[PDB]
Amino acid sequence: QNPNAGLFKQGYNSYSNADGQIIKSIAAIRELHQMCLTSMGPCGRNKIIVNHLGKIIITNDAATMLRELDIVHPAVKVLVMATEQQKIDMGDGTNLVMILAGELLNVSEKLISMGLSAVEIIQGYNMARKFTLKELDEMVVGEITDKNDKNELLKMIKPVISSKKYGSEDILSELVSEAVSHVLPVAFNVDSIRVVKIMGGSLSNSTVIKGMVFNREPEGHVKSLSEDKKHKVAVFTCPLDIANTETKGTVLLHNAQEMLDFSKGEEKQIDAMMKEIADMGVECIVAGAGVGELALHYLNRYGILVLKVPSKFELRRLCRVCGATPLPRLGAPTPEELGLVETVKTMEIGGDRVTVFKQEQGEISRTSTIILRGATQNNLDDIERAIDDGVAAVKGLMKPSGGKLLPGAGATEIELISRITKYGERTPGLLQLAIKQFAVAFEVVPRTLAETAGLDVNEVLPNLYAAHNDHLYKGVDIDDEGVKDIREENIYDMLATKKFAINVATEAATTVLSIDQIIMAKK
Amino acid sequence: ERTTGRQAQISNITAAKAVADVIRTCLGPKAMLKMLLDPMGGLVLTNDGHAILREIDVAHPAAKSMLELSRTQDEEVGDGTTTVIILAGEILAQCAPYLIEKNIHPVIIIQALKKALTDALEVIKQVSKPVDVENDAAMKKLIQASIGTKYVIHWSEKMCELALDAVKTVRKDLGQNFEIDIKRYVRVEKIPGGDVLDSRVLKGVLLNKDVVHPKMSRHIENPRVVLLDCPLEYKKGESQTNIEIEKEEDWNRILQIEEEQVQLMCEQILAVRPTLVITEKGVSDLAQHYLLKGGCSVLRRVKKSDNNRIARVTGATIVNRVEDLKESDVGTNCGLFKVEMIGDEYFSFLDNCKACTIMLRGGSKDILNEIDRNLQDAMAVARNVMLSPSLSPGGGATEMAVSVKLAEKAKQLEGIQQWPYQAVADAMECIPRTLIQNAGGDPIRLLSQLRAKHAQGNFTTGIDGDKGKIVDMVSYGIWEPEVIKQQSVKTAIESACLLLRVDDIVSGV
Amino acid sequence: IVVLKEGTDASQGKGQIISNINACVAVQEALKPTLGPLGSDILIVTSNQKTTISNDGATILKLLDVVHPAAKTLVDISRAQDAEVGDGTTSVTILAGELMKEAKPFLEEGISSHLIMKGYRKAVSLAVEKINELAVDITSEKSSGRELLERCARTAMSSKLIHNNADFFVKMCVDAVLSLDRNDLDDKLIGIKKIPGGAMEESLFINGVAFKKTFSYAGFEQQPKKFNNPKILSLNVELELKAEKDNAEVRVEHVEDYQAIVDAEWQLIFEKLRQVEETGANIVLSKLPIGDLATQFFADRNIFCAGRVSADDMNRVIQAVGGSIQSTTSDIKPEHLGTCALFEEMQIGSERYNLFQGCPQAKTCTLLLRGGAEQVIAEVERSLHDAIMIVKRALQNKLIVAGGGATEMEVSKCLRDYSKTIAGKQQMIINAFAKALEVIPRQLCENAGFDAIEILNKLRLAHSKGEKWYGVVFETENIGDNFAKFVWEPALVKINALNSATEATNLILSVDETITNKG
Ligand SMILES: Nc1ncnc2c1ncn2[C@@H]1O[C@H](COP(=O)(O)OP(=O)(O)O)[C@@H](O)[C@H]1O
Ligand SMILES: Nc1ncnc2c1ncn2[C@@H]1O[C@H](COP(=O)(O)OP(=O)(O)O)[C@@H](O)[C@H]1O
Ligand SMILES: Nc1ncnc2c1ncn2[C@@H]1O[C@H](COP(=O)(O)OP(=O)(O)O)[C@@H](O)[C@H]1O
Ligand code: BEF
Ligand code: BEF
Ligand code: BEF
Ligand SMILES: [Mg+2]
Ligand SMILES: [Mg+2]
Ligand SMILES: [Mg+2]
Repeated sequence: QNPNAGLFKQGYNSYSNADGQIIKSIAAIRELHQMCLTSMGPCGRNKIIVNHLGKIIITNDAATMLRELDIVHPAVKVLVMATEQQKIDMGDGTNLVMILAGELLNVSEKLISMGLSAVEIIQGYNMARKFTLKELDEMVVGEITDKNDKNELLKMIKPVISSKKYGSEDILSELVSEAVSHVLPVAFNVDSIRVVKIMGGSLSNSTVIKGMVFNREPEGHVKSLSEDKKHKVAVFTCPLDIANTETKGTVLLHNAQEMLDFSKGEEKQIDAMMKEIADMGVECIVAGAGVGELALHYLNRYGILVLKVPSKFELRRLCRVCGATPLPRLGAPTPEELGLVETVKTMEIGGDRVTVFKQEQGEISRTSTIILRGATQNNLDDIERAIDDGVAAVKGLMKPSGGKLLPGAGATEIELISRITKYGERTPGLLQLAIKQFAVAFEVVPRTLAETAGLDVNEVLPNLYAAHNDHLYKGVDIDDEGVKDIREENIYDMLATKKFAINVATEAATTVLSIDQIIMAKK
Repeated sequence: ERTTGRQAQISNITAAKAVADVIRTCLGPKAMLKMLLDPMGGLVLTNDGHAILREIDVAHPAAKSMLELSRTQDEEVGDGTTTVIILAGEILAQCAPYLIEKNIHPVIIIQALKKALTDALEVIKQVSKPVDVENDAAMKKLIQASIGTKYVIHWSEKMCELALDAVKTVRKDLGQNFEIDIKRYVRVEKIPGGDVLDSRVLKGVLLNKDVVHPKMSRHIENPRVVLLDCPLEYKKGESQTNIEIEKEEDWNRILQIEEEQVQLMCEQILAVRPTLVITEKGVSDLAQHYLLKGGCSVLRRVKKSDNNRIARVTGATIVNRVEDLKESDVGTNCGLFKVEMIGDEYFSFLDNCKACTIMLRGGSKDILNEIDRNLQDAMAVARNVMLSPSLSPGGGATEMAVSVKLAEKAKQLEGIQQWPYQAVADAMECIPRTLIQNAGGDPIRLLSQLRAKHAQGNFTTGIDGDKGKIVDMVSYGIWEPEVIKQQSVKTAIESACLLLRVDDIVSGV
Repeated sequence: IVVLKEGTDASQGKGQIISNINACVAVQEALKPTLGPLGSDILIVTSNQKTTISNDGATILKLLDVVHPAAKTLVDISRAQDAEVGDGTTSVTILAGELMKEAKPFLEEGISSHLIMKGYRKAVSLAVEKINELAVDITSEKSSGRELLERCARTAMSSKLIHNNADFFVKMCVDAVLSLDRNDLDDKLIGIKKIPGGAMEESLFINGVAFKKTFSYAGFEQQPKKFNNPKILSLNVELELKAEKDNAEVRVEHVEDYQAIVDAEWQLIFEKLRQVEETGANIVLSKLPIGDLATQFFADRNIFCAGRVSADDMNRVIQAVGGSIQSTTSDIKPEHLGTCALFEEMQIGSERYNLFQGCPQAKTCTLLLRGGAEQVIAEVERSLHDAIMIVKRALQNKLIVAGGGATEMEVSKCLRDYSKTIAGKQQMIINAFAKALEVIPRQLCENAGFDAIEILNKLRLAHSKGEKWYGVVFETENIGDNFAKFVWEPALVKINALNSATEATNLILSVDETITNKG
């Protein structure tokens, strides 16, 4: 009975904002917000996401959950995008971008209710944002002396590891700050900290080697080298065998002589190529390329420990352990191209054999490995996610004064509430509203930390407030009585991170408000 | 299947909030018409809230509870239908945050809302002024108020007239409260055509039933009315009445008897010397004849409701058995008995040149239903005042007063118990806002000014509809029955309080 | 009208955590019977159709498929246990589960999980140190070098189908952990072989190495099938005329060249062939073929051979006769070859088995297993790997604890006593873990029939009231000193167990929302 008009396209779905769409979207976002609102903080919980190909995953991190889910709401995909910015362009703070970007849009509808224009709320929010970055540049309490002194590193990575893997917060950050120093010179690349893991025992057995460990075996009878300093090593892009011709290349034979002779002929020609290099002192050659049969045979005689490592990304990070250099052809291993290794033996870890490549002092390495032991593969993975979170935050404290740092535990956030509102009822006009809201928004970081801590938020929140109006160290007592003090534990979110986040969350949350109509299509 | 937790709560709130969302553009003087399509066939082109929500089946339980709110409210006062829905929503919605965001238990938010309601109700009676339920001019400019915002406004004055001229007509004080049964004593009658003004409130009834026999009086000057239950034909025995005849000339005997009893019956009626005999049941052709020469016109088949209204504008009390037909059962106090033929359709009138019959005329059978409903709203707010001579500052003024006196108090209460209380205040404000919006003016702007002007400068200051500027009520006036402001806030806060008691929803009988 | 996930289930709430616990309990209760000396056994016929019967809790939990995220961790920690240790696999889960069980009361009463997680965290730390604290290190402290490996491979070989033929296998087990260099215990050398038929103990311990009989060529049956000190040539490649693989093109325009190139082929082989003869060998093995002509040759001159030997075999062959693989026939020097004490070609279980027995210079043995069904031989090989692997980790750590519930029961004591000093939330949680450990002694009694209640309760008195090694007298159902009774297991088990078990337990207590994607 009911007609239908103005249609000539194909079978889409247009959600005009003049149909209360902005809120339909706030809803969709509101839903995935609650998922992240309980993952943040040391008191955060994990979620087991089960892959669309069927794989288990457990992670405290936010940018990862979202990644592994099949999001579909356009207004939501936008905030999942911002959680990508954070993980790529910072590795840390991924969780805080969500909670804010969402909370922004939450206290955003309160305004839309009154009558505040879209464009008015946008403007007021940006005005409040730029203003918010300023204070952070000066709300900054200490700043690490850029000391890079191993112990100074542990003061930074420890608060990042807690609230991701809180419990082994130190056994971890210590375990990484030790991997980073082994590669940091004396007057950064994240790749130089390859991480391995294997089922067995618990984390108490986790280690830090001055080089990577490999799974495959040494190939020749050359099992494992000696325990006397220095070992000349030669890497190869080319495979150990008589090269061939990219255009065909078949052996021809006109007379029996050719044959009878070709047989043993190539036999020694291989010995030749092998010999000569074994001679230059080499004794361990890592083969990124294949390895011929006769080839290894002769080398077997020359006690040359081999190690097929086709991983061109592993082989390259390997050379930066010993000092050697990858050699495209075969035969001219200049005494310069070669490198030195202190240890290159085979240890059984958790029951299975693996080949190592470390050093105990001499010949420093620019690629260390963190060997994590664990029992549950699942958990063991979320740990390697934390190791990355820390490393990412270290590579970020570099060159352009990344040391800067402000109070963690939301202590900073509470201050930021008042401080942004300062600008609030200070700016004339109706923008004053949105600017004040933008401030309320920052109450999620504290409140949730308390909420996740089983603390009656209605108590910790006012407490932490009046306790902020010299002493802007007072944060949320994760564990008790009212609040606690940041300083009381040397815990704080560095500026570079928490600042870039606020900027990404404000973009995400703002673009969502700029859309005043949506169009979809059948999939 | 199941949905416990905030999960439940949320969907309930959103559900309820959505209910509002639909008719929010139907509250205000510029309110639009929601032409709805009923399953049975026809349509509903009304903007009268309850009449819309009725024609929309909903799913979510809360949306069902929220929808029936408009009904119970349309049962107390005839007006304030759309308003209760919008308020009932905004209340739940304004609690949403402190409900979960501020983790306040539903018991506490309820303990406060029930408290904030009473205080809020005070502020209503506090700003309400009484009125002369008898002053025709006041009643008119009162009824007129709740006729705006409806298609029937282009004859506003003409409407309040037919409204009062009918409220008062069926009224009957009685004291040993005032009883006004608009329902059973003001049968309306929508007749297609003519002009709107061409409609009057006949003090009597109007039946289209013609006369039982051709040569019968088309109109008795001062007729003697006789109303009766029982039919006018040969009755039969309520037992196993079976006749056996073998006695030849006995067939004629019994077959005659029938004529004989019809005679008797005509006698008993004719006795009290009647001119008009209206029965609810039939009229034997024979009985017609003996009532013809008996000197009276007859009307067969008339509804109980139709008949008992006749017996109030003819005095003629209705009587069953005729051998008991008293003479007190007269037909005194009854003007003419016109039988105007309205466009190929005969009617019959009974005006006197306790119960009237409002006869509406417009421009379609369709357009009339707009009027009828619109009228009902008028005729109901008239009744309200008749039973509560108190009025409230219209233009959403009252709504804003309660917003402040509550807002103030809430802010000065201290304790978690404050947030829910605060919300009731913040909530209330939505009506002057929906008004200002459906006006076109700037909500954030006008409200801040209305609210401020309210905070000190008088409380009878609401927003003007077609204008969009804040005006003082007293000024151009648009007070509404205080009763409406009661219910609207009574049940709205209740609704909210019910749905907030839900923390789980389940499916299966 | 819009959506946010496309019909893909995902539960949350407090119940979510409880679901997961119970879920794990299932997979747990499943293995509870396979525990203790008198432990029940399972028979799984996977959707595969392969029928198996075993007790290696790992092997059972591997055949159960299991897809529940939560409950699937019990499958993981059981696998690791069969790695970093090799035994106890059955128990790591019983406990891991049991803890999650004892966490229910709190989680239900309305307590934070982060608090229960902390509580258990300390509980383990303390319990772990306590084991280290009791890890009776010895060497000649009235224990001897062999009686440690025996006494430990024994108790652990108990409760397995291989039990009533204990002595036979423990003497066999230890002998094979010693067969390899005690400086680098590599399982991959003890290479096992299974032979259809025979008594589940008519199994043979080869001193040198034993392998299949890949000998797939004509001209065999000649070549002696037995030598005392033969000159083993652990060669790596080929020995066929036309070559088994690889080629080139021979183009000739002269009739004579044709017949010429032919005579060359032949001589080309024969030479390399005599090149082997020249090494003066009696046994010629190769991971590649030994063609009809080839094997025919050696057959003529009483030289034995076998082509296409199992790759992982030649490596055990080397380690036995002390040879050293050789790829070409040219530079074949004599320190390359090898020699055993005795070689023979058996007809064990209707299957010919070339075996180089007797090799006082070996670093790798091989052992053939027997049984009346491909399920029992299979269970032996797994019942024995659980032992060999425990002997091995008892050399590297002469630290031992008396199980049979004792170690478990005692670690409860100190843990329960400690909780007194704490009081409050942490008290109950840490005191819970203490009780939760009682599952091993508890279950161990129910499985066998002993009065689980009384024997447990009677143990708690005496054990806490002194006797730090009181467990359960498998014999006269009653408590007793399991250290005195010689029920030893390396501490390396229990320590890994409680570490890794708890891991699972808090990994689960940490999850509040499980989002399963569909597709
Ligand atoms: N030790 C702690 N005590 C109180 N707050 C902490 C602690 N460690 C980190 N946090 C808080 O963790 C919050 C960020 O949550 P997290 O789960 O680390 O997500 P991300 O770091 O990815 O944003 C920061 O606001 C910081 O204040
Ligand atoms: N003339 C008007 N100018 C401004 N407000 C009006 C006017 N007429 C009705 N109102 C207000 O709007 C509401 C009545 O609107 P209406 O559309 O009639 O809803 P309902 O169905 O509840 O009567 C009341 O708050 C009344 O105060
Ligand atoms: N001889 C025994 N007497 C008492 N307890 C024993 C004895 N043998 C093994 N146990 C105990 O039985 C449990 C081992 O169960 P078992 O069925 O062997 O599975 P797993 O060893 O894989 O856990 C441990 O508590 C161990 O100490
Ligand atoms: F989850 Be975040 F990256 F610490
Ligand atoms: F618009 Be209402 F019902 F009078
Ligand atoms: F079942 Be266990 F590995 F002894
Ligand atoms: Mg972090
Ligand atoms: Mg009205
Ligand atoms: Mg065992």
